[PDB]
Amino acid sequence: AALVNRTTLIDARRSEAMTNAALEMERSYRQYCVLDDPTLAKVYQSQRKRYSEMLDAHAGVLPDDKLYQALRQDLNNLAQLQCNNSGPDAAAAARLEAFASANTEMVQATRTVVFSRGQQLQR
Repeated sequence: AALVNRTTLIDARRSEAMTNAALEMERSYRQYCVLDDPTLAKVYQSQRKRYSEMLDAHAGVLPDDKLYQALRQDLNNLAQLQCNNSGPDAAAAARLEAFASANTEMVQATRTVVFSRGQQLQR
């Protein structure tokens, strides 16, 4: 119980931190385009790196790698900040949408696994 609760808390918290970093990525990406603020380029990259490091630390929580591979593919294609008419350009907006969806799928798969730990045991 003490062991399952520690791994549950840590893995649940990591999934939440990944959502937070994904939110901050999109926020920085959009604000870079809206405000044309060159100082946000390094802020965005710091959040993308933060997300990537979490994703690597999260490897092994899931029983297969498909959801990781989708997110790694999206991260690999999210390096540049590309804007059109004071927002992300069309292709960038689509990349952000696919990345947010891949993150959601990974988070929900994580929470499914984590919260099923110990589920068969006497209550």
